[PDB]
Amino acid sequence: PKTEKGKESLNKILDASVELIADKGFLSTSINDITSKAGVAYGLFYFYFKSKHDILDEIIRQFNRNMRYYLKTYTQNLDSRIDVEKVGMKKFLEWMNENKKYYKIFIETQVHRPDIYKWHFMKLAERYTTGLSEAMRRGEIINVDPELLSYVLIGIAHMLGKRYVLWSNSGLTLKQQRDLDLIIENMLT
Amino acid sequence: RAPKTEKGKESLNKILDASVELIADKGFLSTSINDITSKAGVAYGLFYFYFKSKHDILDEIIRQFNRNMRYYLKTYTQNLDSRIDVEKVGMKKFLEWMNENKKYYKIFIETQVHRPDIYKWHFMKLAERYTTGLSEAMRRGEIINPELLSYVLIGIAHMLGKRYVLWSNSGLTLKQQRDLDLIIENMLTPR
Amino acid sequence: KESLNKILDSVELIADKGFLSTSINDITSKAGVAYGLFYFYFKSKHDILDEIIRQFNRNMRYYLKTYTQNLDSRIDVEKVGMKKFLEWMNENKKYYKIFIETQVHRPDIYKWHFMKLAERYTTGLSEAMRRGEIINVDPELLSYVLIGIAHMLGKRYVLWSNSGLTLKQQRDLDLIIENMLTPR
Amino acid sequence: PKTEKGKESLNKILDASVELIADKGFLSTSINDITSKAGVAYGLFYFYFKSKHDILDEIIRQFNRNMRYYLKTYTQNLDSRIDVEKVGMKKFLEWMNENKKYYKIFIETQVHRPDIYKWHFMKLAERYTTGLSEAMRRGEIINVDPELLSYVLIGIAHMLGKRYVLWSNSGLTLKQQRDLDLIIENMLTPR
Amino acid sequence: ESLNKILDASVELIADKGFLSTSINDITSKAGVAYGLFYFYFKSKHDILDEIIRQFNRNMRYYLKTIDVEKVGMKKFLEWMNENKKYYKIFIETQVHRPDIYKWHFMKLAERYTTGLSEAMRRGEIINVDPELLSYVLIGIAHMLGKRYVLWSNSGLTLKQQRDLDLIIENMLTP
Amino acid sequence: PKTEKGKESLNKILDASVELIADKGFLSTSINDITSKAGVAYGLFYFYFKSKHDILDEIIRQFNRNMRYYLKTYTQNLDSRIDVEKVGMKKFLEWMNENKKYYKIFIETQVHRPDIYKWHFMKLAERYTTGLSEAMRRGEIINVDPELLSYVLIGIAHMLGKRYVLWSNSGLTLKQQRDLDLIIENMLTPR
DNA sequence: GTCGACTCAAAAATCAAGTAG
DNA sequence: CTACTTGATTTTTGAGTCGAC
DNA sequence: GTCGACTCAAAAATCAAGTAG
DNA sequence: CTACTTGATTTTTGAGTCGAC
Repeated sequence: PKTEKGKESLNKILDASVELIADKGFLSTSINDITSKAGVAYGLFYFYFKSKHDILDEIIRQFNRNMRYYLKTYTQNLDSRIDVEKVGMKKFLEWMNENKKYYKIFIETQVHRPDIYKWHFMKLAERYTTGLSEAMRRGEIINVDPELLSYVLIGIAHMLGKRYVLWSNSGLTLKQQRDLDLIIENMLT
Repeated sequence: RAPKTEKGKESLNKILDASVELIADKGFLSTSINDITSKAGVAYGLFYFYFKSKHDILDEIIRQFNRNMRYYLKTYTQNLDSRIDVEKVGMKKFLEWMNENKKYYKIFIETQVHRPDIYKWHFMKLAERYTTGLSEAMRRGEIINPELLSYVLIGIAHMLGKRYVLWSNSGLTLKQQRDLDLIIENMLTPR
Repeated sequence: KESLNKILDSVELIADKGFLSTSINDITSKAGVAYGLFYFYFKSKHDILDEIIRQFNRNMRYYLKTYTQNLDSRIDVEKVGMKKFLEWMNENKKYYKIFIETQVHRPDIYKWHFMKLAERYTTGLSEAMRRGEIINVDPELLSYVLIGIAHMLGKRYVLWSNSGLTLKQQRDLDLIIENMLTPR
Repeated sequence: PKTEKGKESLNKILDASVELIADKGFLSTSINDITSKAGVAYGLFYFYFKSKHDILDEIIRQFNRNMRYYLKTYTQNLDSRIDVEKVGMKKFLEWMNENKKYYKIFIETQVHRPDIYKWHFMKLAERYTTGLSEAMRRGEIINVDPELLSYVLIGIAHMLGKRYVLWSNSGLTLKQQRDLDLIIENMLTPR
Repeated sequence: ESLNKILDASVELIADKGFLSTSINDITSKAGVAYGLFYFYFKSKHDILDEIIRQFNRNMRYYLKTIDVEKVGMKKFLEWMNENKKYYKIFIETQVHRPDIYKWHFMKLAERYTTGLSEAMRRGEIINVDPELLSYVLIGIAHMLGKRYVLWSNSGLTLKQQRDLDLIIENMLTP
Repeated sequence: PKTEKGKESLNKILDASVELIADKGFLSTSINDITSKAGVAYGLFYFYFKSKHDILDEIIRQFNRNMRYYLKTYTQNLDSRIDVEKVGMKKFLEWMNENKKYYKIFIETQVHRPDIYKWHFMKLAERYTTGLSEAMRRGEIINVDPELLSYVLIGIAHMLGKRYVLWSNSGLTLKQQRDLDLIIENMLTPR
């Protein structure tokens, strides 16, 4: 990972892996299938990665960092948490629609590496707990358990991403977009 | 698919029950039609007399589980003091039901992979029978503004069962139990 | 070669529940082998009997002829031969139980076993008879008499009851073989 | 069996079964094959019989009775056990050719109804033992385990019945009949 | 079937890409067979080339068992080369990999040419020159025209250039 | 290159590369092998050259220019195209007897850089085609296709260059030298 | 017989860290 | 009333096949 | 060579719906 | 400042191996 070319090649393999696993799955994807996509040598996969299941771990970790950083970009504004959660919900549906064909990796994760599947949620919840408890003491949001509410807010985003993002190409209507914002505002008094 | 004689209904159930325990224990792949029919104590071919494909057993396993969860939740909600108290124990007893049906979640994981259409159906039928319950509750003025509200409440139950019932294997504390009802109260009463 | 041997070990199943009640699923499951792998090694369910009875004929004729190979009087050959048969058949209870299944499922093999066994018997019997060792009778008829006695006591005292023959009973049988074959 | 018409029709089904099972085999014969030959309704078989296997149990119980009676007929005259056995053996092989059908079915039994197969030899040996043992006390035949001798004689009859009655329509030549008469004489006559 | 499935994919890939630019991974995937299945049949990657070359030498000997002769036999060689495209391309690769086979092939092609050439010189059919040289002139002409008009281009020669080639053969052989 | 001191080290690499690639082949030749032969630092090779494969491109560029100029010396000052080919052929073979190592690397090119290999024959044909078309109308050489006759002349040169130069080293005898000229003369005589 | 993951000795390409002119 | 009779409907049965890894 | 879903050609059981005695 | 130099260091290569069905 030291050299600029070194970190480039690692990203050639990783971006090749996400396309194949999202199309044919983990089982069907061979190391040859990956390196041939990346246009690199066969043994180069084993230079950057320990084994085949280790690519999924690194795929999930990037499909967490790249999401959380994207959401933190649109939530650097107003000190009020209700405003943070108002944008953080709609922009999550915007990002999931961009990475629509990339949810099939999670299905393949719950099968082959289910431990790193639990990790994505627990790490997302960890940054939704410490960041939520800040606004809690500030009396902006409800004084309850911070960890408990994190899963409630994630669970809503998860289910919406299933129905309006994955199970429908149409998405959300303007009236429903407004309706959603009040639901967030209501359970934060 | 073919329910005429009570013996046919008996044999279909011998198959369906064996499938439920086997898929839960070792998954859809590791379970063979021989495993299903041997445990059921019926002819190998008999599985095909009632089920077109091996995949079609997941369809009827989900249907039976969905209907039995819908009845379990319909039982504890028909008496309650308006919609605000309906979602109060509707969520509460779902987390109790999920610990009773802890072993049989392995099936629902497989569903998302092998038969994702009946996985999609599970939520869409539950949402269709939730929307009717919310449309006439807004008509009374008990709860705030339709279909979107159904999925939101589903996702709360879905994720809490995933974490506090499945992963933690302990449950919810008395403190956290009370905290839940407040989220329900604040989300339905216009504050 | 282990996979074919895993399949063949079939013997346990057919001897206990019988050829009919034994399925390919039963055989392949017990063997811890794929259903289809049975058909890679065997043409049909019936072909397994042929291969089992192939081993059964080999195991027997080799063991049974080891003790009769040197004795003086043919009466002593039969007295011992009978004892060594009932002894072998207790050691190979499974293989015989499968051989019994043949009379319905592969009758041509069953009929052949007895006929080929009669040929080995008649050969030696006709010989000693002409010498004056054995009663002068039809060598083929007497051959089936001793084959019948062996098969019946094998059924009753080995298969139908795991016990066997008592030392007292063994002497009684030895007397029966002697009395019958010794010319007056 | 309450009516005389009932007993009449049962025999129609029974006789066709004997004729068919003997000819084509137990597996090859269907209930339709029996009822059509019998010239009766398909379902009528089930009015008199529990299952296809249950008809074997009745065919063998008649086979045991009819053979035991025929053999009692000729063995009653002689009051010399060696002569009783000499005749009984010939008379058995005679009855065998006369009842090839019934005996051919008895062979199938060892695989389809092994319980009644074992039963026949056991019932036959029990009646044989008490007869031989009494004749041993009279000092007519050798003093050996009577049960053992019962099976020795039974096994001879059975095997000769296979080779010289089933496997070949020929039978025993006068030389072979005389030779067999000697084998039984030499074997039972004490020295 | 598996061993033959390999060779078909193996020949088609080594022809287009070349021995080095073709990996066992490329071969097995084109053949629709497991990676390890290659090593079950062939003990080495060098060994599969030996067999393709051994197969090519069989096809060459079969053709070699058959003034105007050098005119038609020239066009018949290029017609054979177009039908054996993939196999000749693998033979060109031998020059670097196993140079002994490349040298021997041309040397044996010279022997058969020379003996048949020296008989026509005596008869007065063709002009008196070195028989070893004249043969290599005809060999080189074939190898070059086949390299350009058959191997480097899928097109061909055309009846316009076909007649022009016979005019080249005639002029250099008839005085 | 910039300095005459720097350009001095570029030729130290090239004149060491030629000596190794022609001897033990491109594959067996390493950068550590080249740099050590040049008596320089490892990386210095990459300072003057893009990649290992690019050294082949420069060596063949020099090989192409050196031959184009050497043959020009003896053919530039001529009138008859038939005689241009006669001199051109003999001096081509004379050049390779001196430059054996340079042609050996051109053989390695077919396998490692077939792009520059196919370019050489395609550009050598372009020099011939232009020169032939001028002599076609002048009545010097025979009336055929210019591209066809270009490769024909190339093929005779290429083949002889392997057999009498690379494989034997013995070269052509004075009888063979004269016999060859007769072939080229006969070929291009418009009869 | 079939499979596809993982090893390993080579030798490329690339640096940080210097010195010449 | 019970005792037989009917055939079409229904359920049952493994062995053998098939394309896949 | 190894794997397991799936077809298939019969059958055995049923049972409503009757007729005989 | 630029042009050149140095060699350990980091990356790449794809054949051959490895168990396991």
